[PDB]
Amino acid sequence: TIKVFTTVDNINLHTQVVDMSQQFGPTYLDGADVTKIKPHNSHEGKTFYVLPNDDTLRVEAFEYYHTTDPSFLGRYMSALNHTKKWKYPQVNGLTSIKWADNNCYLATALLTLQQIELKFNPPALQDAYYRARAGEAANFCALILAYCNKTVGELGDVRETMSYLFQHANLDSCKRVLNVVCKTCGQQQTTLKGVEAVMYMGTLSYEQFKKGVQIPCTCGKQATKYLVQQESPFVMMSAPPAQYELKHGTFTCASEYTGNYQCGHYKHITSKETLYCIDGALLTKSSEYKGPITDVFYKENSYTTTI
Amino acid sequence: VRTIKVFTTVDNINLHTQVVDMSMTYGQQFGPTYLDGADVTKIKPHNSHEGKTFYVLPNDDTLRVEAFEYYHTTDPSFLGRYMSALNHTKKWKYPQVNGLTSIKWADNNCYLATALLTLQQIELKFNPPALQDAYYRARAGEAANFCALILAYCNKTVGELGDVRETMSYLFQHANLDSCKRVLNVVCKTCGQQQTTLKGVEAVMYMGTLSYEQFKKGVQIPCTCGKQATKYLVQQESPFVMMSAPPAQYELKHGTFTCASEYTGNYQCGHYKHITSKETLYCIDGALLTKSSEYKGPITDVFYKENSYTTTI
Ligand SMILES: [Zn+2]
Ligand SMILES: [Zn+2]
Repeated sequence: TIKVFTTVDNINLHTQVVDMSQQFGPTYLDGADVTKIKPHNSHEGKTFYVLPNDDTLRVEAFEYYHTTDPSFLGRYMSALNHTKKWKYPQVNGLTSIKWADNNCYLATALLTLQQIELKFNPPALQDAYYRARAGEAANFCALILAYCNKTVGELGDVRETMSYLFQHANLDSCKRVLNVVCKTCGQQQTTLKGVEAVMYMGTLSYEQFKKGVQIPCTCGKQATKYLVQQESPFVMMSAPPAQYELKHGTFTCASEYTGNYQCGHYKHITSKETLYCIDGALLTKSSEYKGPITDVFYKENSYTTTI
Repeated sequence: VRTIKVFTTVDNINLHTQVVDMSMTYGQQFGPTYLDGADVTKIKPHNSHEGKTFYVLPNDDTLRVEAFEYYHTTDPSFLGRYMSALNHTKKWKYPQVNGLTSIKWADNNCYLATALLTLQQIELKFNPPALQDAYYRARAGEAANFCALILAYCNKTVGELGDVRETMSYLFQHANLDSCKRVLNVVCKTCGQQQTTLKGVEAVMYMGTLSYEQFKKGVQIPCTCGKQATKYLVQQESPFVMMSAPPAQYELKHGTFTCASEYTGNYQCGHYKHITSKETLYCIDGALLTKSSEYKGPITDVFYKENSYTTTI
């Protein structure tokens, strides 16, 4: 006989004596598949992830991961088997990722996540972000890939990754109020709540968003849309990549993207004592920056416009 | 102690007789239950339900097996979104506009309408039996379950603002485009020359330009040299190709393309329309049909039909 632990969370462990001769469901050990394995007595006392196969386990996995998808732990453990072999360099006080399996977009998001103020809802994300800040970001990246339905090696979007993670963050109290003025359609005001309130695609400049941007109305003409009010701990401004000048102290972080929609390399720029650009494990300093930026992140508390 | 005998299913192909007590709801006995799209999970069985077929989420091995054989998914929340959307899409109207099945406007269904019209003009063979069944009934004028499946496959709900390119992107993964091939060549005068071969869904989709002709001549793309490089189409093997770009003004010429997605607005909120090249250029906006000899407007997807192409450069 062998006495081992089964879990879905790795926080609530079920004592479950296993016989020497699967027999508990598809199971894993430290990220590795143990479906084929008969218990070695090297496993006495070890904990094994078991894909939920009961009501008690299934409600445990939901209170931790906030999802009922049975495929979640399978894609998580499969990503975790790769992410736990990644290197997480300490760059400029932040936890990064050394390049591997086209993880450039995942590293840029991870550096951004450590610089804006988010409160995650699922315990799995709360636990792993603090593990990531402690220097071991393997659980966090594996969960991010699982939540965005992506596999290791696959290419992704920084903006689209943040969008997925914002769905699992308590941004319910964040509010945005917009006014669009078309000259032949009038003046109309819109209120956005939740994730839609902190995300915009169309311009990188938070100042021009405040002063009003030109957008197509349904009349076909150019209409002016401007920010009336913003209640948020941050705002993410995005636009298709194009040359852009980042000025020190006027933003939090930024995503630089060289390439096109089919293939490109992400980089991360952050504003500290000067401009730091973090590639993977590489760091370059600069007082001025100008390059192809596609995301800029700003700090915010509460804003009301003058127009 | 009254009972009635109903039938449960996840595909309406395999039907499992179930005696259920009228003392308790369908939820306490099956989990989430649906009758013709209506959520009856907290309703206790009437006498009017006997003999009828209900939909429920997978709770057993064969219940999970049947759901995957049909929909090619094991997420039990799929049918919860599938039938909840069919509860709306069955009350939409599906008129025949210019020989195609369209959708009258409702709950921001323009992106589905434009997608639906596009699916009927390109050659698509779907993998999940649910899609191939609903797609044939969609061409017949009953797209209620085809669009319900599309929204569930795209993780989108009725009333949600949508994107046509994303929609086709999701449906393309559920289609057999295995035999589709694309070969591209990139040259930067500082990085050098390199060739790549893409298969399947990535072989029929490109984001960057609307002109299939320009793709063949070559488009200017950034290399991480810092310099601009030229990427051009070396070889294409597909029944169609979908070219996409951020919305901009564009001239559509009769007979040079199959169909096109018109988007007026911005990323946050805009309006889709469908342009199709027939004997002249027709615009389809839900149930509304207009036409013009030439066309200029904001276009974001252009579909071309293809056989096989090999370049001369
Ligand atoms: Zn207007
Ligand atoms: Zn180059």
